[PDB]
Amino acid sequence: ARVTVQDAVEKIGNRFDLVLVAARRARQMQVGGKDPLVPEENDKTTVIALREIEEGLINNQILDVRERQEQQEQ
Amino acid sequence: EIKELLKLGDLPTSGQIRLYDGRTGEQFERPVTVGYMYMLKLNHLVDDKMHARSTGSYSLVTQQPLGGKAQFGGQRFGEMEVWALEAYGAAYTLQEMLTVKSDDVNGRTKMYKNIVDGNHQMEPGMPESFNVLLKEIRSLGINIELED
Amino acid sequence: SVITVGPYLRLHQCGLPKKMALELFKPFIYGKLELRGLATTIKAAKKMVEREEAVVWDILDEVIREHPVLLNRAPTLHRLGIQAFEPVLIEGKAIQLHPLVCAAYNADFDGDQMAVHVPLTLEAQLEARALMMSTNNILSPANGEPIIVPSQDVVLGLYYMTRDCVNAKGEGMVLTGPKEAERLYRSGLASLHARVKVRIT
Amino acid sequence: MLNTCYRILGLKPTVIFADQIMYTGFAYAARSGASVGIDDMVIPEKKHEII
Amino acid sequence: GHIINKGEAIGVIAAQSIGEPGTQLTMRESSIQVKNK
Amino acid sequence: KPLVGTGMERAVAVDSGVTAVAKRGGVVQYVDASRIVIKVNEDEMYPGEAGIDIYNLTKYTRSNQNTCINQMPCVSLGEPVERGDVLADGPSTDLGELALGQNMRVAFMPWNGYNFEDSILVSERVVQEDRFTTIHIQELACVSRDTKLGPEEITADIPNVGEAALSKLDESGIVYIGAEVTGGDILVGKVTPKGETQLTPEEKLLRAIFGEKASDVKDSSLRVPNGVSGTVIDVQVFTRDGVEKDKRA
Amino acid sequence: RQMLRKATIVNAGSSDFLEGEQVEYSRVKIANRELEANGKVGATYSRDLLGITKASLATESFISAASFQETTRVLTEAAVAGKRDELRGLKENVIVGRLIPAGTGYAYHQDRMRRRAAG
Amino acid sequence: VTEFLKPRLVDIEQVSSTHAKVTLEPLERGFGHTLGNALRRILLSSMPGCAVTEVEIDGVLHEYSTKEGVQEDILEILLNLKGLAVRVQGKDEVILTLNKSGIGPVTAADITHDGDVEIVKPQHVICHLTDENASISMRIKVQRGRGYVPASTRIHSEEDERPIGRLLVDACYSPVERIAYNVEAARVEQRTDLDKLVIEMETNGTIDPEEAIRRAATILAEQLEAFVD
Amino acid sequence: SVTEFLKPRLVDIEQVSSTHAKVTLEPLERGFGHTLGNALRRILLSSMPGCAVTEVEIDGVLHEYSTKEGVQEDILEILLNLKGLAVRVQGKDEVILTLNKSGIGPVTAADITHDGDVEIVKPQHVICHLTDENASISMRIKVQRGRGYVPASTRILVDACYSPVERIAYNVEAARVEQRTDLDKLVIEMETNGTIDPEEAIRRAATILAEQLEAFVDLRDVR
Amino acid sequence: LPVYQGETTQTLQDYLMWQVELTPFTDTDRAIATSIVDAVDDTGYLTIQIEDIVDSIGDDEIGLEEVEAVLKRIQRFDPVGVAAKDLRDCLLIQLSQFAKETPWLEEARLIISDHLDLLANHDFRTLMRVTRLKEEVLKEAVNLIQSLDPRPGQSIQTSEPEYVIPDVLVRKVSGRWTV
Repeated sequence: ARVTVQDAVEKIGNRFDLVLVAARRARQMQVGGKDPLVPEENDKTTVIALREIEEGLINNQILDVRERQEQQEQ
Repeated sequence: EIKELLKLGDLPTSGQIRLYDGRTGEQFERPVTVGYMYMLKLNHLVDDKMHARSTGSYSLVTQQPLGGKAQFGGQRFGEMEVWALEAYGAAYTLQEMLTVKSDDVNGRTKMYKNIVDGNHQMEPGMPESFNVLLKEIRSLGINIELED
Repeated sequence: SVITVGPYLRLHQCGLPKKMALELFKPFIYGKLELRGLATTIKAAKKMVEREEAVVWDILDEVIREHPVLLNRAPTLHRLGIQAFEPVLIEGKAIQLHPLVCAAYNADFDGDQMAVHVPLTLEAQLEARALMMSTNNILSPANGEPIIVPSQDVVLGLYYMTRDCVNAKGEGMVLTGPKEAERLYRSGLASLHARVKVRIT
Repeated sequence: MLNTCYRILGLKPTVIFADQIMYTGFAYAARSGASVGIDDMVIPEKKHEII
Repeated sequence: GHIINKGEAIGVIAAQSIGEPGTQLTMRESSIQVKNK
Repeated sequence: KPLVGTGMERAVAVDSGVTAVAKRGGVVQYVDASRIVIKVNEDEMYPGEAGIDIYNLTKYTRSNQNTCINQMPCVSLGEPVERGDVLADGPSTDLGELALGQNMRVAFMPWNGYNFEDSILVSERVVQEDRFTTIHIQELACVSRDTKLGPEEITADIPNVGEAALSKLDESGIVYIGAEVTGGDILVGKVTPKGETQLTPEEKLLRAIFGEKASDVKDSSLRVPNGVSGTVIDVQVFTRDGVEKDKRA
Repeated sequence: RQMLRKATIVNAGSSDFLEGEQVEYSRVKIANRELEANGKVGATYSRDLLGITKASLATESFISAASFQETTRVLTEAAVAGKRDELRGLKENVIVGRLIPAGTGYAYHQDRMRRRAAG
Repeated sequence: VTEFLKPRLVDIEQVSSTHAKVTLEPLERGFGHTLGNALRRILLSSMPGCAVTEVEIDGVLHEYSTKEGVQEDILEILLNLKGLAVRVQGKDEVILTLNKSGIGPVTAADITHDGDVEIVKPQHVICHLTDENASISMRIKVQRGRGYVPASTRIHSEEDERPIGRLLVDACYSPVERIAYNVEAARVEQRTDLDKLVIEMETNGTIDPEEAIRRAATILAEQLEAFVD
Repeated sequence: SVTEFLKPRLVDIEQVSSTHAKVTLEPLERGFGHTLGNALRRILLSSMPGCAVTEVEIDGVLHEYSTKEGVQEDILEILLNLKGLAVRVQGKDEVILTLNKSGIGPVTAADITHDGDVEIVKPQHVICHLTDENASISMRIKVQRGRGYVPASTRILVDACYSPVERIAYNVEAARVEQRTDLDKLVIEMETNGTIDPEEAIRRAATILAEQLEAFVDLRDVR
Repeated sequence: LPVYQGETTQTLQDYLMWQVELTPFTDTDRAIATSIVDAVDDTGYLTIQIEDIVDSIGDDEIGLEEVEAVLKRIQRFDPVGVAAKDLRDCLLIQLSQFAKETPWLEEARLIISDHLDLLANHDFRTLMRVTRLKEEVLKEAVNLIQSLDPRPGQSIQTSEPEYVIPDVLVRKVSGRWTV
């Protein structure tokens, strides 16, 4: 279990927009159609998305990039 | 008098006694004071205090869950509780506790369906208590309505 | 739920007795049971959970692991009156609370009650994991003092284990520093030993 | 201790440090004993003339 | 450990930590001394 | 009995009237777990009576707060008992002394935080010897409430029920004294009559096939509410004058 | 700062020959009226503080400040005057049951505010 | 190793029928009170024992009523029978009977004796009767187990069984209930100073001291040998 | 059942260094976790055979208040450094070691004379601090055979750490097998001075205790 | 609040609606299930005909096969077998729910299939002659069929008048009737 939330907090800074981006990320993970870019360690999508964001790979921008890239790919 | 009486029973007059650990078998320092004390059990025991709930019967008026353990009731959230919850900025949790956990008839079934389907998604709706408020105000000669 | 002391059960953890569990998470149990192919019908899932089979306890322990819950004192007065933790399953009928947070919760571990709440959506779990969690509410929001402040038995222990009568056994002992516990436990010196020289890095 | 630890190091070190403080304190308070008794308090003899 | 963000309700954080310490009480030219130089 | 007392406990025990005291008694003749008889001596005896006094004990009756009040005798056989002497010990009493609790061996010392602020440790030995174990008595009630459609009868003939469910029900429908019950098992089988219907070819066919139910009665049996497990101590029945059903009354 | 609102004005100032208007309201009015078109029409105001029990009642939304002290009086005044709430205070959204304009939800409400500009 | 001088069981003493004192041979330093603590915890934890399991009786039906002619209540009878100490031979789950009439005290002496049941205390009290016409007749099942198991846990073991009239009781399965040990130094002159660990036990007499110590040592070995690999 | 006991199977260990290791076991029966941990800890701490230095005869004053003479490091911390040396002896008894080096300053374990059965786990261990000039020094240390520990105050000159261990601790947690959670889970952390595998050390302690208890059963479990 | 207000009950139909909601069904399937739930009875038999349901659907697509599939799914949906619309159908559902290893289970099923009239008139000789069943042994199958819980839905239905509104009071007292 993740003990504390500081690294993704440092990456985002707002302490509230991190919640929104992680929520929109875990939603698309749970509904399906996405593959966890970070290796899973038998953990649910919530903390998995949090660790992926804190790693420095998912934010409010890259996720939107993937979104309209797939939207234009239709 | 207590010290003199303790002598007759062949006890240390100080009242302490040396005690060893039950796990390491080691001698404690600063010898502990043991004794025999009269102790009694009170009526507030857990087998009655405990109560949990997920989803039971609701009231016809205000569509709320019953309450204090009377036929499988639910707990109560408070003004001070919502003050704190707002203070944290946890708006979504408060939204859930205002709609999903409340009189919203169209929300409880939808959330049960999403949970059993593993969706974890929220649909707000609008509380029935506010509808009761509107109907009660309109009972008086006061017009109140919702604009767009 | 009535409250007790969690001597173990580290900070980001609270002890849920299994009796209240399997009730709050019942829709989760139904969904996961339908997911694992052990229940083709909702009625079958209801019958099996009402029979408390071993697979039911297993599926509970698997689903409740990484999922925050939140605790609340009945009169909640200030910022920290409501908090969140990780549930740990306990064979009993009282929620076990972390001993440090008893400072903020104004608890006294006598006849007392807390309300429990399970956040449902992934979003609510998220602000429970980010804001409600005890790992972040250290400093006070009123003055600035760190809220977690030991004052009980731990303080007496620390006071006892840093002292010296005049000179305990092995007054003149000199060591490197890892050997101190080795010598307190077996023989040779007491924690009350004075004039002890050691190298510190 | 905890104030300086939080200020200099961060959040994770100070949280785990507080946890360890509690663990060590409970261990030693159980090892120390630290009982209480009547003779533990000592009434000064001077009171009798003072009174 | 940073500047405070945008969107949080100060008034709720305030007006709540002020009433917390409910531990007050109820039922209720010639002499000049200097400390130092 | 408490080891350290104040001397007022004897008076407070004899004075609440919770125990059975001996009035004008000289010697005990027969002792039973529920009945006491005392043959008064001729000194305290006046003409016109046999010379015997009888005390009927109170065994396991409900209290207001759902606790059990029970009384235990002290005299065994043929003891000369003078006036004003206690005979039976009421709840939380021993030899006419008020005693509510036990003498536990205690030690004042921190133990790995389990006595953190006001938390109390307990040894297995306390559980083993059944120290601090209490008896609770609960009550349940049922009425018939004769309706316009007809009287409701308790006949143990409940439709839509398993035989194992009725395995603990006697002829009239009440449960055998001393049986156990958990969950929502049925205690009293009461059925509510339903209004008569028309020819109803479907219902007529069903009655010709199954019969004896005809959907005439709905199950209104008294079942234990959830989260209550126990053993029935005893049942009672009260019937108004004019009705003499009395199946096993 | 909450104590210091509802300033009274002695001058006309082309805003209103009235008493009991909000300090921020007058500040906005003088900012968008003096600098923009006519700086000569000045509104000389007097800051009068209102106590806890009485400053709370002086709020633009009748939905709020209703459960505070008394509902009948506020309901009657709102009915006779015909005021509109617009659900701006937090308590208004609490009663309605929508995302509070605070914390994680604030941005959403903020976007809604922006979304209220065009349509 | 350097000649750890293995100790041996010597000088077994029997102070009383329910109190016994055991001694070993001297051993090396740092090994006395560790053996004392480990053996004490094991002897207190899991020594197999024999106790009562449930009771059936014709006269009374449930365990909250009375029976004419007896002095104490039925629960007192159950509590007295829970402390009954008796040893059984190889076979387990034995059932015995008790029948007696009269006004005299009822003890463990006047119980039907089988060849595989041995009463250690025939002076036990089983709620002496009071009425001459009173006649008690009842049965007991004695089983063997290892630890404390209450009545509520073994509810699941009997669902269709246990008809109306069979009252279940609690189990202890602990035949010792008190032990202590001490360490001294003696009985060595030719070599360095050694220590003697000396163990005082007070059982109910059902088990023998040497047998119990042997069982504890065997179970410690069967626990530890998993660490050699 | 009557005499069946749950025996540990999950014996997975994980190590951070060659001298550090964390071992975890599976649920054990009630109460035995604590006794096993305590007994194992005390047997591995108070009595382990090993080789160690007990004294030195350096050139100079036998008194502790000796001087530098270019060593520029007090003999006390020199002896403390000598304490943190792991000397392994294969078959021989008490032996003498001596050294001689130039005036470069870094004094390591390689400076000692090499013997047939004398071995050092790490040759870079500091013995003396950086000297000031080309002056040398003779150590004249000696090593013995023994078990456990004995300080030099009673039994003579520096110290005697025959026990080849650094630190030891045990922890007990709640655990469950199927339904009951009254199971003990034992976790052991031990640090090694060197020359022995942690699992090898705990196995040696287990064998020592097992042979130290075998005479108690009096030839039990024959078949 | 503690103030006495009506507590909602399953009412023998909310259970069916909850089962429909939880069960996975198409939007048209959901509409058909709602229509079927509308045609319900306190006893538990379908009041309206299947053709009536198809007509009420008012959809060219709505076919009898899809309606039958939905009705079959709904029959096993609720814990109590319901919507059978036929005593024979309810008996067949009960037999199917019953375990295969039953005494004279096949004989009982055959009797329920097309020998319902013989059982209705209690023409045991005629039933034995037609079905060629064993004498005095088919009684076991008949008894097994008797315990099949007819009108299963009625268990969920419970309501009583609890009102008599008395107007006169006459009773015996002092040995004579007084009114």
